[PDB]
Amino acid sequence: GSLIVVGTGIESIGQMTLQALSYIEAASKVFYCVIDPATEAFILTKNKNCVDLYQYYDNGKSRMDTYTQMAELMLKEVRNGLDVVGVFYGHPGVFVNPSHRALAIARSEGYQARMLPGVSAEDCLFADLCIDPSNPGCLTYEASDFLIRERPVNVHSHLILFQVGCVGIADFNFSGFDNSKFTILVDRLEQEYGPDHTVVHYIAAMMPHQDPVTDKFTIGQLREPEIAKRVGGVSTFYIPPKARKDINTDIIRLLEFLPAGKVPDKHTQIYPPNQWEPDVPTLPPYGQNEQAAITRLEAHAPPEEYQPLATSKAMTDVMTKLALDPKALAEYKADHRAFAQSVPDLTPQERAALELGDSWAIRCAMKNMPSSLLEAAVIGSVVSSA
Amino acid sequence: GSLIVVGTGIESIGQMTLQALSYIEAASKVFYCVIDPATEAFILTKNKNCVDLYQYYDNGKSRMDTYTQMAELMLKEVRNGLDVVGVFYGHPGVFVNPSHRALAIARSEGYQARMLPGVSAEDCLFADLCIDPSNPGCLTYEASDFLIRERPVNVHSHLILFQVGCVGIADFNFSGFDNSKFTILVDRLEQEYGPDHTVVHYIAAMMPHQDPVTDKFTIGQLREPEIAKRVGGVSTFYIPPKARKDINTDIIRLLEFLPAGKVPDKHTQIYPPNQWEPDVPTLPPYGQNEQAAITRLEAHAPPEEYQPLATSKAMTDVMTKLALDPKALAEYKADHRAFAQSVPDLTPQERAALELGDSWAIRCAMKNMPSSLLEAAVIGSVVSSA
Ligand SMILES: Nc1ncnc2c1ncn2[C@@H]1O[C@H](CSCC[C@H](N)C(=O)O)[C@@H](O)[C@H]1O
Ligand SMILES: Nc1ncnc2c1ncn2[C@@H]1O[C@H](CSCC[C@H](N)C(=O)O)[C@@H](O)[C@H]1O
Ligand SMILES: [Zn+2]
Ligand SMILES: [Zn+2]
Repeated sequence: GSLIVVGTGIESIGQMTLQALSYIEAASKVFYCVIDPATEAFILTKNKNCVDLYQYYDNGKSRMDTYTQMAELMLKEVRNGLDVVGVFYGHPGVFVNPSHRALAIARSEGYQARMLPGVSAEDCLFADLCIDPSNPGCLTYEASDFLIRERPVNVHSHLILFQVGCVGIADFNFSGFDNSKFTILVDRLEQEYGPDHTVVHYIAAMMPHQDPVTDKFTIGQLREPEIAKRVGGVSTFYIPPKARKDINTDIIRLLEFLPAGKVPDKHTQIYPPNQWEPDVPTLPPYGQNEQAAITRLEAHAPPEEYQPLATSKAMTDVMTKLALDPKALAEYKADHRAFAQSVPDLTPQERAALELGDSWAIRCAMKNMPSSLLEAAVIGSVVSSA
Repeated sequence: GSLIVVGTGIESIGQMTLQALSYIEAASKVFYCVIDPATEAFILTKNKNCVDLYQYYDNGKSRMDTYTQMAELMLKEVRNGLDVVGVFYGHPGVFVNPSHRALAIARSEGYQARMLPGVSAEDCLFADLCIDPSNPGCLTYEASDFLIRERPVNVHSHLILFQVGCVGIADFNFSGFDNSKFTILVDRLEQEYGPDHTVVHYIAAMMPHQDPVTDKFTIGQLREPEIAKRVGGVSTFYIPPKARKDINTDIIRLLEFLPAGKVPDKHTQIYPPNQWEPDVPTLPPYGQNEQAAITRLEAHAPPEEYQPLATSKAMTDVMTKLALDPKALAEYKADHRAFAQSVPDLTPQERAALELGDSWAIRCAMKNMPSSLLEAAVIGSVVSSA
């Protein structure tokens, strides 16, 4: 037996990866927890043997018990010698208890266990809010865990909080959560950021035609019942930096990031600014260096050492096959020589490269195939803090 | 004109989302920065008009200049009235300057600008290391920015560092980076975590048959030239928690997470443990509560209020179409009535639901279609700290 756990992303159907889909298709048995009905419907057309894990939540039932069951249902089948696929919406290991639970148990018992990544709600937040986690660093917490364990804030970096809709709730209810302890989360955020600092209420669109909720509030507004009512089981908070941290220009020098003895402006960031953030000194989009780079584009030719793609249909076909056909990949991994020998239309260099399996060899083969004469010459909580 | 920016994920071809692929296909013009040759080859079969952005890096050329150019090339075409698709490997907004740069400029100039999320190397790290960012919180930094701005560590939460392969390098070289300031990063990590704490050197597999590098070291080992040589342009560091933070059992009480006047054990975590972490008191996989939940599965029936999927082929088809056909989605968004009227085989409830467009209506329609008589009765650095 074996367990593969895959994701579906957040927005229905379209945010599923190609490999997630091919593993769902190849499974003996599929267990899924998805919250968009069209994704569910899609999944059912792809495998004849699926079980909805959502039926294992209940009113007044500890989510922890639900997660134990979701994990055991998959493990039963793995122990029976089946190739099971677990499917969880988003990324299946981001704020999901039973995926990790089932995988760690499977691994302990000596079964093949693999998780494939997906697009998380945080990934969606980056995209819909056009923020880059690198500028100026990103800290992500579960909201109750943030409270429970008094986890430190970082006011100079992005803050993302999941499960703001179920603060201190160990439970479930089909009617939704009664987020009565929400006020405690606001207290903490006010203590850390002040009632006037920005909080974005974020809900990624689940249907392709839907708009994201990207509502800019102040933390103090979260105390108003009309505002607070809208934060539910699919709500995430984004808290922008309160201030930026100075560049340490002496560390700049030590790293020799810039020419010797030079200094950047300590207070200024790179274009673009973060829309959701209070004003920060930011470089203009088209200063001297940018104009120089743009005027230089006219003179541009590809550098000597740049090597363009130079492959064939047959090579492109086999690589595509290895990515999209789990069976063919398992065959290739079991025996590189036999598999490579069977591939149609491969050049002897392509063949040998595939035979070797080395990343260097394959990359070289795909850049060295001559093409011209010249060249040849909504309640989906799947984790709990408790 | 318009700009859509999409990702390809990390592992070749298979980690591309369905929507990324459909937007690449529909584009007038495609600009791409991908580092796996098979993904490049795949992309070229999907659109007839592509430009490789990789040719805009050069030896001794400031990456910032490269990013200015990558962004301007896309913006030129947007200004010409084209529907441009920018493609960046991974998630196109995670540690990527020019995507954000081009989008913010496009938006300022009044063009339609959208980023679609993808699978990041961090998403891959979660999956390959089976860690959950929620336990016990996740902090992500760019490595040079971590140094430059003396960003605080959090020894009780996960730490992820990108671009460990190019510390204090503003530059590029086709032969790879000369990571001479790497030692400065080690100094900081030793200062914060001690020479004996774990660091995982992580490289997600780029080819479907490749294994990830998931090498467990101590921070002190990073000083050895034989170890340090292997950290390159696609290297990420994972630093597990040094210790766990106590539950504050008085905050537990305030949130009424558990029955009144009850207490959990302050020092104990939920199963499973984190493989990469030093020993932590962890609950066993099958204690009393888990066995209770499992024996209870035998008695299990779906709760009264659980509503199984109950839709039709025609509805599933149209929802699938809206997810996978950008043109059909644009048509639907332009006019809900006319589009819904045109859809084959829709039930009048399905029709009206599609006409309304409301998430509630569509979800209700997909759970209320009766099916029985009873029921009817390698150098890819795309960001810089500078
Ligand atoms: N459409 C959506 N928009 C914003 N956040 C969402 C969301 N769906 C789920 N979430 C976040 O995820 C939490 C449930 S945990 C499930 C997360 C999912 N595995 C993922 O990859 O993101 C919610 O409480 C919320 O914080
Ligand atoms: N195969 C791989 N494995 C691990 N980390 C990787 C990787 N490819 C890229 N990275 C990380 O990404 C950095 C370049 S920034 C590009 C990141 C990409 N947009 C993404 O979504 O992840 C590298 O320095 C490294 O830290
Ligand atoms: Zn200044
Ligand atoms: Zn104890």
